[PDB]
Amino acid sequence: SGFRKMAFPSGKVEGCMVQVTCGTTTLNGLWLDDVVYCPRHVICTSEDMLNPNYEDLLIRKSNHNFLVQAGNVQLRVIGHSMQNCVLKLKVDTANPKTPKYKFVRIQPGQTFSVLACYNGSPSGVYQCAMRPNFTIKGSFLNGSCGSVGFNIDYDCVSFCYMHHMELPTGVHAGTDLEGNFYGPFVDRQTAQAAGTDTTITVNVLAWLYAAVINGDRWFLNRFTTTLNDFNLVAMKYNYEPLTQDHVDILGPLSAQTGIAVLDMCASLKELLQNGMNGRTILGSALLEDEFTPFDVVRQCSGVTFQ
Amino acid sequence: SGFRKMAFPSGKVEGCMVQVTCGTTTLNGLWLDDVVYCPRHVICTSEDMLNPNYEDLLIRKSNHNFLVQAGNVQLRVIGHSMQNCVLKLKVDTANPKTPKYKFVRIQPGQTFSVLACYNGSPSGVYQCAMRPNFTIKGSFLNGSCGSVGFNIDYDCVSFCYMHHMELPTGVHAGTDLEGNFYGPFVDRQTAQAAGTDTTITVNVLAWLYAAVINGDRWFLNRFTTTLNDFNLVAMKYNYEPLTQDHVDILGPLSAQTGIAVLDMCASLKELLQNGMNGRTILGSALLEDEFTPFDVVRQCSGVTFQ
Ligand SMILES: *[C@@](O)(c1nc(-c2ccccc2)cs1)[C@H](C[C@@H]1CCNC1=O)NC(=O)[C@@H]1Cc2ccccc2CN1C(=O)[C@@H](NC(=O)C(F)(F)F)C(C)(C)C
Ligand SMILES: *[C@@](O)(c1nc(-c2ccccc2)cs1)[C@H](C[C@@H]1CCNC1=O)NC(=O)[C@@H]1Cc2ccccc2CN1C(=O)[C@@H](NC(=O)C(F)(F)F)C(C)(C)C
Repeated sequence: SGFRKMAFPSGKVEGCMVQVTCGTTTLNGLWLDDVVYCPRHVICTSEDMLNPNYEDLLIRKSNHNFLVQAGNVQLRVIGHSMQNCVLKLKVDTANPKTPKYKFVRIQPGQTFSVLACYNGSPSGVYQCAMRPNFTIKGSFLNGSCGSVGFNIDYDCVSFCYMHHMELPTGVHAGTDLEGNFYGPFVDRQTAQAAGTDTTITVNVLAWLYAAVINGDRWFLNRFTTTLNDFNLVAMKYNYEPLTQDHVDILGPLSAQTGIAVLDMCASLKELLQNGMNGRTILGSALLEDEFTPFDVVRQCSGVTFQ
Repeated sequence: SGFRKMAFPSGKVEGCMVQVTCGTTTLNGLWLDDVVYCPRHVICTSEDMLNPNYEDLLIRKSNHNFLVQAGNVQLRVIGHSMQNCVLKLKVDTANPKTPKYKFVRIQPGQTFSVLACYNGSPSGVYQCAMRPNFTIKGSFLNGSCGSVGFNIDYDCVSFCYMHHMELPTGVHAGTDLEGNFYGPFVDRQTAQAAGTDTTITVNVLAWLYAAVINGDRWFLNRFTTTLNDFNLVAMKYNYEPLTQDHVDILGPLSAQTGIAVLDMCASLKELLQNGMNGRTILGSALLEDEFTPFDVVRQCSGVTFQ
């Protein structure tokens, strides 16, 4: 029993974190085999924020202008290249702690664990979601750039995020591990801001299923809804449209609980229209949207990782 | 910016988790140097739940009745002893991944990270608090016994919890790493239940300070209170008494924000009497009590671990 915002065990990622310095600028890098991946703005100074020409800044650098430190060991850089908004630094030593890994680009609504790091050293781990507006509500300070987000499947670390920017509302923007930003964001100091965000409907439904699995039914009702009528209500409350693909993805949770997906949609419709009336669900007074259907199955079934 | 329920990086603990089997019973153990620590009920069957005599059950076992598996390597047990509610199994191999560590017994209101494990394999990590009633609101299923809770300081893992039991309300009971239960709980199937719980006042105040550090002041007011008058209100709302020691512990957060502790108490008094009026604090519609003053300083200052 119980239901927590649970992150993946972080050890496999901790063994990959290093510190990268170019001049007076320092941030984190990810060391896999003989390559260190880091944000390309490591080559910027405070004077290179408004419109850096990264190609022109980088051509002026040599391999020896990059210092990479793994724990208390210096790794010599023997090559470098820029890919989108990341820099790949070839080093003289393959990381002996490299896990089985992949790079993946996630869709909005998917969750991942963040290992927040400073100066190449891990500080903490937490779970979060790619918002529909392609920001993440992270917890990051100066020097966290290059911290990564990931999921683990069996024994394989799937890296999905590398941290770059904080936006004016205090939320965060970053890239996949190939250096492509999520959303419209750029690595320059422009007036860019988070767009309007929405609530991740399929995830709210997954979490209502979690609540039923854990023994709570107070919020259910005797009604059903059509998918189209539900989405008319969802739109009014700034919820993402629920697609037939989402309904299919909720199939396993529906089967385990005996509550049809559209019946759970009718429960959610009533919670949106009426509120919770002083009650809580899984310890929250708000409808939680940072658990995916897979996250619920994983945590209610005790899945482990090799 | 941002503020998340952040756990410690778990790698140092992952390297210590093993599987212990006695007969058909399996659970997790913690392997440090040449000793494996696990719950003593590994020696119980389903028929030994109502009132096991652990001394009589254990004297009937030999070292070879215990199977310890680290990954896919068997560790031979060469001695055993019972200490309180834990069993210490001496094994033929010292764990080469043993971190710097301590055992500590925590006070109610202190937080820690849990590495939930099944069959010796880590599944996830989350943060939680020792409640005033000496339960934890964990997320644990059959087979999670022997999972541990911990804090990290510099390079030292301080283990503070080992999981044993689930109570009827779905909360959890366990021991320190010397095998002494927190609270009045026992490792037998009796009618024991969680006592009435209270909210951890000093932690709510710490989290209001976190909210101010991150740029939100909506809930402040122009009033102050005496400590005694605040505690009269706290008692009515089922909050723990605030002591002068707690006021002292909040000193650093008070100094950083310029808000006197008793002024923050007057803010909290008004939030208890009036509610939030549809507003949120750090993304929550409830007053959060599972961050300590140290947790706030750690997360707002970017402390890392060696
Ligand atoms: C990340 O740790 C690091 N950034 C640097 C850096 C910054 C400027 C020049 C050279 C090197 C070294 S470490 C940091 C994390 C961020 C700070 C506060 N919380 C965070 O999550 N990232 C930045 O400071 C980025 C990097 C960057 C690249 C190119 C141009 C400008 C910047 C500044 N920056 C920002 O996040 C700024 N945000 C914006 O400009 C935005 F809103 F996105 F448009 C700001 C205003 C410094 C937070
Ligand atoms: C823990 O993973 C494991 N328990 C065993 C075990 C159980 C009985 C006999 C032999 C071995 C192997 S692994 C498990 C975790 C717990 C289950 C559900 N969620 C959880 O967190 N712990 C138990 O099942 C404990 C162990 C125990 C020891 C001695 C006597 C009885 C038990 C049963 N037990 C309980 O937690 C029970 N709870 C109570 O009896 C209580 F409410 F505390 F009084 C129950 C009813 C099985 C959950």
